[PDB]
Amino acid sequence: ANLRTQKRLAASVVGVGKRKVWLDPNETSEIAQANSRNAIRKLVKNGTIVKKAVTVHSKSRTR
Amino acid sequence: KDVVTREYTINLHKRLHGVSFKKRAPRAVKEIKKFAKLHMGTDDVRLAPELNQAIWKRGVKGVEYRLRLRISRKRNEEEDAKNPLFSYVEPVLVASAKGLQTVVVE
Amino acid sequence: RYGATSTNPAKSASARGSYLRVSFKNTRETAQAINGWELTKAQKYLEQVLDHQRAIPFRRFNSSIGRTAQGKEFGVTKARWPAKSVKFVQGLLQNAAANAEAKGLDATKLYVSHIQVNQAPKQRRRTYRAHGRINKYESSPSHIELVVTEKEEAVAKAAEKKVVRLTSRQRGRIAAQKRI
Amino acid sequence: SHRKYEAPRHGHLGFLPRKRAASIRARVKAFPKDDRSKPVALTSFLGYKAGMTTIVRDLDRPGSKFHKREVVEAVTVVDTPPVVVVGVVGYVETPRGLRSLTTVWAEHLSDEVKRRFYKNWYKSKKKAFTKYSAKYAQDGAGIERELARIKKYASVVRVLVHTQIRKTPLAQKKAHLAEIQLNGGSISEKVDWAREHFEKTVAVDSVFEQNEMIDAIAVTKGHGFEGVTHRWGTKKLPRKTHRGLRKVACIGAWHPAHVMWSVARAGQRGYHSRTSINHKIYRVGKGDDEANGATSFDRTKKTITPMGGFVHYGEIKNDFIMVKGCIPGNRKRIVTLRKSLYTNTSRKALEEVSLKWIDTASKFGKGRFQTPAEKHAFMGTLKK
RNA sequence: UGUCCCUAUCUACUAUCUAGCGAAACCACAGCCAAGGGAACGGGCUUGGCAGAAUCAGCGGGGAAAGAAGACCCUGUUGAGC
RNA sequence: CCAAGGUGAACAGCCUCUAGUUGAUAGAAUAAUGUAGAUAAGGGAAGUCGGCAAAAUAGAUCCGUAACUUCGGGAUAAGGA
RNA sequence: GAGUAGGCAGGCGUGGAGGUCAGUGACGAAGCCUAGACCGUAAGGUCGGGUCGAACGGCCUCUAGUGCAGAUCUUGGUGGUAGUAGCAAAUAUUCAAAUGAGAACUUUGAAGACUGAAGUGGGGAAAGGUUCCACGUCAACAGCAGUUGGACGUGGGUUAGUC
RNA sequence: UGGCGAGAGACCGAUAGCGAACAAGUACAGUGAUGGAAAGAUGAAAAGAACUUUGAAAAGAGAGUGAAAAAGUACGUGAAA
Repeated sequence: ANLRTQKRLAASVVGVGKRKVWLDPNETSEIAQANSRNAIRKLVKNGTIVKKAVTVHSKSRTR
Repeated sequence: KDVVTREYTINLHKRLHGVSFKKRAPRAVKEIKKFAKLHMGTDDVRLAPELNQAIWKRGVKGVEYRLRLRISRKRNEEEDAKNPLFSYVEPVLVASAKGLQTVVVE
Repeated sequence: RYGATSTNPAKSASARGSYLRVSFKNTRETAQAINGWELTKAQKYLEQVLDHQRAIPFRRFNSSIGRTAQGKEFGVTKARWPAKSVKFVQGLLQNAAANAEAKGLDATKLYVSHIQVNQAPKQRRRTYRAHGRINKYESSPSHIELVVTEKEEAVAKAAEKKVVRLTSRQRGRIAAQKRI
Repeated sequence: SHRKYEAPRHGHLGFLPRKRAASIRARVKAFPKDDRSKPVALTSFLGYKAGMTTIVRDLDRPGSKFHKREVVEAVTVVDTPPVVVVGVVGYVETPRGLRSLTTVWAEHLSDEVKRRFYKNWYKSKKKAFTKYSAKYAQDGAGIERELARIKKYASVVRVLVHTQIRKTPLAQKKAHLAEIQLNGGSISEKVDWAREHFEKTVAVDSVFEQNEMIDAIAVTKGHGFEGVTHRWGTKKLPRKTHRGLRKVACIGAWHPAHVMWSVARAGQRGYHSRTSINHKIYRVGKGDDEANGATSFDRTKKTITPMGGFVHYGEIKNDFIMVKGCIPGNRKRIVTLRKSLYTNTSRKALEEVSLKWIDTASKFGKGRFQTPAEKHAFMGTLKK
């Protein structure tokens, strides 16, 4: 139950911040056993980890 | 004591009337827990994360005047407490949570 | 070992807790609230004072502390709810009660006959005061040790005679009042 | 050296100590001088403060600038539902003052005055005055003996009398019991009146006439600690003052090398047993009457109760008294109104008051209208 | 223009109560007054007044309260800058 | 050292995106006195050593601008819309 | 038959020293504790009881780093104040699950917020020196807590013809 | 009053004696020159507490070792505040 090396690794692997990394709250046993960067790369393909799409900043009121 | 599910209205307006603005939503959480205790005689309340989102959606200082919520007194498990029943509060989805009297869902 | 007791070791069980990091003054007061009780009434009372129903009456270390209504039970005005102390002595009540069962004492008449809280060596930290001074910041840990004995009535019955000494005048007046 | 500029002292040195009047009742410390000629009657009367309203009246004061001119006066109303007689105490005069020789009660005391004697009532078996009520088993032998005692001895006679809190909008149930002295004929007449009125109610129309002065006695509003410059209202020290303005600067000198009793000091004030004098009776209204608010110059079917009820208190369905000016004590409080200890004859007494109009606008705001009929008439007819 | 006549009210954070953690200054012994005498302004002495456990929040009269072998003045057959 | 969008003269203040934190003992209650913010009828420095503190004024466009001057200034004078 | 400053005399007590009592002593020396006892005007001495465990004493003499309440004495320890003052500036946290003996503080999810690119972003200089990272773990430290950590235990890690 | 090797004492006996009886000019302070501690004793022998039971654990109560645990690696004796 120490997935901070997994948040850090996920963020660095996918190529976004640690603020844009959703680890699966139901699938915790698997993301604990994730140690390598290759393990994280496999879990992002399964969709256990995602990119958690950008907070939109509309330029509509600007336009 | 029985296993029941009722739908209550709570006047959060009069319960949060004259509170510090940055402890209004946290006080609303604590006063719904006190409300669930009063009506279900239960010392364990379990606010749904959906009810949390409902109280907090309009910031720390914008708690809606009234809230229509559902309180299910349920048989307890999970390392048996001193209280054999716990109350699980959820938010009911009504467009205007006003003019509604307490009912029972079966 | 185990400070002065006037009870029978054949009918006793004890429990010791050395260098326990609790406020000495708080844990002296929980011990003096629980002293000379039944072990059942004692155990129940310590769970009540954890969930804020009854309070530990602070008698000696009762300086500028807030008053409370839960003191009226004990004829005091000032009482408190030392969670940490209550939890440590609870651990030692339970452990004593376990030894008292393992030796074979009826758990019903089992009443706390001796409870003593001594001071441990103080643990050393340093605080930092205005104008670049250092001060001490000391914890005062505790040496708790308690005894639980079986209750027995039918005592004293004690003790001595009227082994009397009299004069010729006394004994003569006794012999007279008999003749009367 | 001396003050340099001498001012009069802050605070009266007579209303001390400024502590919390031990009771919550008012505690009448003096009754009138006890006239032995005129018929037996109650002196003071228990009641409950409801709230304040405005009145308008013509003014008979020859020499005054406002002779024969409408004047607005503030008025406070006291709910006075008939107070039930439940006892009579005999007091003998001694070289250590008056002392209670004995008290005798009626066998039937209402659940109202029974609730008084318990603090955890609904757990109780309600066994109060069971054996005392069973002393009326035969022809009240114990009663006739103790009443014969109070007749033979007892140079003073007082009545134990309790309020009817069930009739008030108050949520108490626990009727305030009080002693109230009888000022009437021979002690035998006083004992017989206190007996004959057992288990009966006494109303306010008997005790208090109209245009008669009254001494409102009550405990004031709380306010808690209420710091230095509000209880005596001493000077606020200059903006530049370090450690606080809201204070008294110099307690005292040395020699005497002690803080003094005369010095103004901090600590709880408000909730003191106060007695105000010369409150002229304006209305003694009845509960057996709609058009309580109706004067001889209005004739409108409204009650003294404003629109939306007396704020914080409720509706006044019982016989009441509205009295001129402010009287001490909060709303929902237990007041005792006592007759004048002397004959005030200062042309403010002897002065026959005739009311022209009573304010019944909703004083839960800046109410425009006196009655729902006027609101509907002026506005309307939307939208219900 | 609340600086003031003249104060009032409100907000937040304190204080307050609780759980936890937990110092320091100071401390002859200590802690009720009046007068008296007295190192000429007493907590203690003499004579009076009196005097009832345990205490909580405040307060700034007193403890000639605390901080520092007066820096002013003098002395010293003590120095230093000028 | 690198340095986004909007308002705006602006790298000012206020709000957001990327990225980053959500750490500073907590719970309850809202007395006095404080500390940091505020408001006040009428009067308007009477307060006070002393207008100390606060209040008022404020951006931009147009109008207008005195004594004095080392003829450069004063000057955003003042006073308005 | 008083007595400060002061003088002198007679003794009491301590560390050692020479001589002696063929001194006492593991069947208990010395030390310490003692609302027990006896002697002495006193300094002090002697004895009983307890704890303890390896030495010590009377007397005749020699010798002195030889007797404490004060020195804002020294060192060390301890208090009363006192569970008091306080742990209140950087807007703010809340719900659930998981973990665990234990969760306000840990991990994840979900909200609500802030820093607002002259930042609470991303690199560096000097300075530090392994704090970096992993696993195991919580007696001490993180002025609450602790399962967490810049802590604790064991390891792993810094690659240059062009910087 | 140095260095090396030896004999000694009416000396000191762990706040004494050298600053240092101990991993002492050590730890540590200061930029630097320099400043500079505290800290010895279980028992004859570790025989350093097998094994049982309460507790998550530290530990507790037993059992045992020992001549003694009123010797438990917080260790001879264990004063006073």
